[PDB]
Amino acid sequence: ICLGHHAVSNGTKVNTLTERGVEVVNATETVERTNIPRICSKGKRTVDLGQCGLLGTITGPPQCDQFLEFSADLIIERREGSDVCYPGKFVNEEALRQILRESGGIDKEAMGFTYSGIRTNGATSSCRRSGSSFYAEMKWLLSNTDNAAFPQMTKSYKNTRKSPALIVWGIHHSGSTAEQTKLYGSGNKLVTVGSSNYQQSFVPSPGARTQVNGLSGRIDFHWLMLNPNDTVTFSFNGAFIAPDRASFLRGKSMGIQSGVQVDANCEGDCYHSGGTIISNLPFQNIDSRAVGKCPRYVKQRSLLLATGMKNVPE
Amino acid sequence: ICLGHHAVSNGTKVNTLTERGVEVVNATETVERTNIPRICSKGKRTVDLGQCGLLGTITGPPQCDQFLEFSADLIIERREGSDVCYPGKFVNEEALRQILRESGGIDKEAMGFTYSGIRTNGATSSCRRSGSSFYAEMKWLLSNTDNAAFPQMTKSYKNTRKSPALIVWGIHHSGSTAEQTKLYGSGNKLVTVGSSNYQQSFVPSPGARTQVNGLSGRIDFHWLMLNPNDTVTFSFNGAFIAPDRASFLRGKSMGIQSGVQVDANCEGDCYHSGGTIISNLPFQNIDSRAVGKCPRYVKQRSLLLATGMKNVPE
Amino acid sequence: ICLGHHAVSNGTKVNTLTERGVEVVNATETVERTNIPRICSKGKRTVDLGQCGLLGTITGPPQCDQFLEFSADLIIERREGSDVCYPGKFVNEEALRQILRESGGIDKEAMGFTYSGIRTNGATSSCRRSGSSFYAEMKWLLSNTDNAAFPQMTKSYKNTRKSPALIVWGIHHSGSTAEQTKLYGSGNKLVTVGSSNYQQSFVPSPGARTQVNGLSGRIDFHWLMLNPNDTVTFSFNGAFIAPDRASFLRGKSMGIQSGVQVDANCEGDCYHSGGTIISNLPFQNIDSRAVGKCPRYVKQRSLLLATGMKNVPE
Amino acid sequence: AGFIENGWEGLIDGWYGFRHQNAQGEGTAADYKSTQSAIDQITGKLNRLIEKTNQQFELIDNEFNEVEKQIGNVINWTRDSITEVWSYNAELLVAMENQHTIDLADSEMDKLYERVKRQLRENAEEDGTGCFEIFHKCDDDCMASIRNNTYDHSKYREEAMQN
Amino acid sequence: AGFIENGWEGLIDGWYGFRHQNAQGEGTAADYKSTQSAIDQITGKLNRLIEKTNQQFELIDNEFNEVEKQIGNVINWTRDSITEVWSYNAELLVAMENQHTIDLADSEMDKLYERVKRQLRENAEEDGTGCFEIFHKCDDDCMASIRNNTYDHSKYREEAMQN
Amino acid sequence: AGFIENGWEGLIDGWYGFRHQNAQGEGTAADYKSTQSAIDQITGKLNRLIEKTNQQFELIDNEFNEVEKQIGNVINWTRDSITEVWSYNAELLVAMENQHTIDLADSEMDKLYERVKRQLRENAEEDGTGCFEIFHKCDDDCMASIRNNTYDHSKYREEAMQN
Ligand SMILES: *[C@@H]1O[C@H](CO)[C@@H](O)[C@H](O)[C@H]1NC(C)=O
Ligand SMILES: *[C@@H]1O[C@H](CO)[C@@H](O)[C@H](O)[C@H]1NC(C)=O
Ligand SMILES: *[C@@H]1O[C@H](CO)[C@@H](O)[C@H](O)[C@H]1NC(C)=O
Ligand SMILES: *[C@@H]1O[C@H](CO)[C@@H](O)[C@H](O)[C@H]1NC(C)=O
Ligand SMILES: *[C@@H]1O[C@H](CO)[C@@H](O)[C@H](O)[C@H]1NC(C)=O
Ligand SMILES: *[C@@H]1O[C@H](CO)[C@@H](O)[C@H](O)[C@H]1NC(C)=O
Ligand SMILES: *[C@@H]1O[C@H](CO)[C@@H](O)[C@H](O)[C@H]1NC(C)=O
Ligand SMILES: *[C@@H]1O[C@H](CO)[C@@H](O)[C@H](O)[C@H]1NC(C)=O
Ligand SMILES: *[C@@H]1O[C@H](CO)[C@@H](O)[C@H](O)[C@H]1NC(C)=O
Repeated sequence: ICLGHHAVSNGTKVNTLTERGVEVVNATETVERTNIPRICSKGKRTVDLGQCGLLGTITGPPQCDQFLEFSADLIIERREGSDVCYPGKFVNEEALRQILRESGGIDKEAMGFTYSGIRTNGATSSCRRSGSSFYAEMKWLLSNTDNAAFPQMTKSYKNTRKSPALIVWGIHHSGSTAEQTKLYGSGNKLVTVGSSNYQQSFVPSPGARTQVNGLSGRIDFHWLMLNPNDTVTFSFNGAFIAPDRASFLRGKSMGIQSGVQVDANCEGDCYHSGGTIISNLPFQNIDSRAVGKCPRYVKQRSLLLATGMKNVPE
Repeated sequence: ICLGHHAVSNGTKVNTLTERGVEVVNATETVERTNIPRICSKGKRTVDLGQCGLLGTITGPPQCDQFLEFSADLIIERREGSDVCYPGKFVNEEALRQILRESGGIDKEAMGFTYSGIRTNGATSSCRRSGSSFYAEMKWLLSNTDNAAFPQMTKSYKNTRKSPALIVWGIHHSGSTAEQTKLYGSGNKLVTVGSSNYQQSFVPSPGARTQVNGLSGRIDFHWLMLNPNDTVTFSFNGAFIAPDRASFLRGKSMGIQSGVQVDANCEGDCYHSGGTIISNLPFQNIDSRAVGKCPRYVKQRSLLLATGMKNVPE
Repeated sequence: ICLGHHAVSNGTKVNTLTERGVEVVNATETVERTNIPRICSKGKRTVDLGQCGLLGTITGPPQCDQFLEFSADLIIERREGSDVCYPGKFVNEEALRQILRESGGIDKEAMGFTYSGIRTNGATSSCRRSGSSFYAEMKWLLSNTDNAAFPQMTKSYKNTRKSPALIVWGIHHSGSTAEQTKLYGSGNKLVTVGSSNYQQSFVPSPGARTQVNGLSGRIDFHWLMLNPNDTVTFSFNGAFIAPDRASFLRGKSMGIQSGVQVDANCEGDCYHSGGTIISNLPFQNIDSRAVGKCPRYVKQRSLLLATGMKNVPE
Repeated sequence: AGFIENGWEGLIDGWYGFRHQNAQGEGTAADYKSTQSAIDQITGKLNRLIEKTNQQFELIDNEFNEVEKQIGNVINWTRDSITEVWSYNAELLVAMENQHTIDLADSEMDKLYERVKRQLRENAEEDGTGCFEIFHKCDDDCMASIRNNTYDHSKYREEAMQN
Repeated sequence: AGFIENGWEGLIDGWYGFRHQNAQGEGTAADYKSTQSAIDQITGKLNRLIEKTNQQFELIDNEFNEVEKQIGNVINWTRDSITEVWSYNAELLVAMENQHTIDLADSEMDKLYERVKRQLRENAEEDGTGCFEIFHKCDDDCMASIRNNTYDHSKYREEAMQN
Repeated sequence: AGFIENGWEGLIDGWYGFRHQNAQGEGTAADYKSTQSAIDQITGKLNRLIEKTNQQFELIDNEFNEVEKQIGNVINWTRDSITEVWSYNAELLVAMENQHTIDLADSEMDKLYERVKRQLRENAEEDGTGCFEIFHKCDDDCMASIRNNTYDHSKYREEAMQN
């Protein structure tokens, strides 16, 4: 009576500590390469921002009118999205973006700012709604008539909640000094923003820029996180985009950048710009910048794990 | 004659490469979880800052009067500590904090600044000592009387040591333009600071802020590291908090943030906000932000290492 | 007939999982320590900047006159190199340096800026060539005569290539306000730079600095990357160092900092300040900041790998 | 898989087995115990490696609007370092697990051979190529008792001993 | 721990030992050599793993005054990555060390059994369950000579050979 | 390297070998197969570890003009963390590879001994110290047939059996 083991005609070559290419019976894959070209969002509150930019959800351009108080477990940014209608730029862009990606949505509430002796409805052609409008969450503060002066005003807001608030204001940089005097008046303008953790120091800078949307002026948006019961204060004498409502984070969420479609038929926790990685394998070779609960990215295309005995054929 | 091995009634379950829950005879713990709720500082020069903030040790508020020239191997920050008496804020806070944590203490020396035709003793109510005082290491530069002008002065200091010096000055932002003219005079103010590695460009910004300690003004502290034999220069025409003495790092130390008591009966090299980690184990599951010579933090609560043979009972 | 194995008189002690100091027959080294004190650049286009600073290659001081359009696979910086002739400093230094290290060289092309009613050839004593010169790639924009005014001009440039362009301009900070009025004229000066990704806001700040090269004035260089077909715009009324030519990255390269000689007799892909690491070993203990295709740095001086059986002598 | 020259392609019932040729005929059978042990250990190794990470990583870069160049180069630097770490860990992990798997199967085969030698004390000899040269006609029911681990060590002793 | 069905709970003197029953009585003893070797290797493994790191890490965040949000998210990102690396390294380290420990003990037992078989050449037989069936009354002093590795291989040869 | 007390310093022809003393004289020879297998596996282990990384890392700090202190402390922090990771990985890698190498050589020696026992069935005995006590004068050509694996298991059977 003889003893022996099983074998196969065509084995699977694996790598060990001693050799490279040892042919065994059976071997499985440990590095994932199959990618689903969709955003698997089954069972998740999903908000596809589309043409609306993430930061815009705080200022409220027209394309973000339906995202002013969104709520989601997964947030998707699109490359066609835009944060602004009037040409401008946020200060600390990616910081606020990373804050809003894991916020679980936003919750606005009117800050209660009343004005006396100042025109409050400034609009522009590029912020189109029914006619010429502006940011739905902001107030373009201008002078009463086509000229006169801008009174040095001061307004404060106390965070009357239990969670920090997102405060966003604007600094308008006109196309020329004559237009800054036309909108607010001559003289040096200053905008002071103060709290317990914030203490900053704005001043407009008129000048000519490239015609984006056929316009040369700019608007610089700034923000701060206000702790509970702490008060934020503003001392401004012109060139001011005031906040109407404050934002409050709802909870937790996920923020991704993608260009593929949303599919509620599959579920996945690992996302990248090209789709979703649904795999149990410990490693993946699709995208190094994959986010969520992903297998750890490696450079190797494949790493075969031996699941059987060494194959020794006759 | 038969051969066999020893066994026990109740073994210890461990994990291997093939199975999870293999019961062996003896097993030891490799992940530390026991924490001492104290700061073990036996045999170390320790400075408990308490109500004094770290950065304050350079400017010298009242609560830091006994920390102007401290020396330690371990520095402890407390959440009740404050860097300022007059409401203000440092520029590059955490950079200077990280510099001062491993400095081994500070060593001050008068920079030798003499003034001609300018009042030099400006005080405030919030910087209380015997009466109304100011920072022990700074000079609030004001005008001679309740008004008049501020001469555009320039002062220089050459680092006459072998180690870099810590230079800290201040930019006062008054509560209003009328108060800035009351303290220094009308006209645009500028403060220029220059050296071989530094080249910066300050200008005050008066305005109203939140009443911290019942006050609306602010003071922005700035700093630079001056190389040996290199000269720092200041060209200012008002709104200037001048440095009296310069700081020099003593050597090496450790800086931690904690809220527990100091205990010179135990020795430890791994600290966190909740105490000291005294362990020989290679891993710990207490605090991921533990500092010093710590075991490497892991997520697993426990990882049992088999120290004995597999337990096979009858 | 007996069976046995080979042995030696003096073995090599190695470390295992169970013991430390097990004497085996043969063992090889896995941690590299031998260092070649030269820059092995065999078969690589190498540019030794020498006294020329990297950033200077964009502005063009005298010492960089032979580096205005360099091309290399390996770029070497020297500690005696300088970016400036006129005393100044770049904004975002290390960002632009890291961009230029892997650029594969630069390619300049005249931006086509014509001026009307403004003197364009401003020079200084420290930028010596035949006499008093200036940056070879920049135009010091001054007033026509020793005074008069500076017209608020605006100039634009459209990136007419397929790769992003490097745009560098300058902001002159004079030694005093009287000299700023002498060179450009009285009144507040502003320099506005705008594009699709850029939107910034310069204003000069006259004052006295330390005499570097016997001079108190400064020049702050700024830069931006211009996307294809996108236009950059400048709106300035004085104190402006205009760009003559724009830069375009050639391809890929390597940038190192070293103080040793160049040697085209040896080839290596791992460089540090003390030379080249030519080794097949997986680890090295020379320099932790080694760059290129290096063995991974470890703290251990040596780690002996057992290449033979355990040595058991009689 | 050492002194056994090669494996049995016809053995499709398991990983290890017996191939007997006596006086009655030929036959091949599979040993359920050793095979089930081997596939249990390898299966448990797979289940230990096929783990899902419960740690969530957020987006730190920006594909549509590139972050500042310095912090971006720091992010790319750290991410590339971690990528090297995980590539090394994956390579070494797969190599070590494959080695221990192959040596594990060889150990199972060797233990089966050793226990089959433990059953047949002096009633049979060893050839050197993984066979047991019998010196007493063993019937098919006797070899079935060998596979069932019920071979009496002494009821065939002297017969196969005087040969 | 394979063909030996189970361990001896009564064996409190060591890890491995002899349990003999002849004509004089019963007894159990411990083998100091194999046990001391096993606990020496495992003890050295512990001493190799119970290492103190001489590398100091400074405070990079701030618990009382949070740093800027961008650099803070980068710091948390890197720290979480390193945390994953060390969790994986700890899991794999403990698993591998446990495997090599168990197989090491099994190897020590197997080597003790093999050397006890090396002492008794033809004077005794093997049963298959880790016992040595003697065919000559071996006195308690003879079994004590077995434990002391002093059993003469030939002074009991023919007596236990004709049985 | 266990029950064999020590190695042969005179054995300079290979790693394993035979040292025979019969009636004709003394001699020592080397076994090419087991030695070549061992040095093949260890050589392949070296070739697997002597790998060149194809990943390029750029300069992230600045030795001539120090970067800002905060981002510099973050860079030093991350670099030190990765340094700890690679120091640990190097230590554990070298230790494990050395262990598997030593146990691999011991396994090769044990397999050579086991196969030499497989050649000589009942024609010789085992002593316990890695020798094969012969009971039939084996000529130098007979021992050369032992080294060449050509010893007939039965043409010297009864002669060495009645001793
Ligand atoms: C071979 O491995 C794969 C890996 O998934 C498994 O699905 C399959 O059942 C295995 N087959 C055998 C015969 O072991
Ligand atoms: C906030 O302020 C309100 C009223 O001033 C007070 O009732 C409440 O306790 C405060 N909460 C905290 C957390 O300070
Ligand atoms: C079991 O392991 C622990 C681990 O510290 C050790 O203290 C103890 O002495 C060990 N006991 C035995 C019987 O090995
Ligand atoms: C610093 O300056 C002094 C006097 O100018 C000189 O004696 C000394 O050598 C200098 N040291 C260095 C390091 O430059
Ligand atoms: C010992 O190892 C070294 C490592 O490079 C090798 O060069 C040498 O040939 C080896 N010698 C023997 C006898 O194995
Ligand atoms: C750039 O502009 C030119 C002319 O305006 C056009 O022909 C070309 O297609 C454009 N390329 C891109 C990439 O927009
Ligand atoms: C980081 O790498 C990506 C490629 O994955 C590249 O697109 C990006 O530009 C890099 N970051 C920087 C700052 O260059
Ligand atoms: C980093 O994580 C800690 C929790 O350990 C959290 O308190 C902190 O806010 C995080 N950092 C940022 C920038 O959110
Ligand atoms: C980082 O470490 C190096 C030493 O390798 C030191 O020279 C440098 O100053 C450190 N970085 C900072 C920001 O201190």
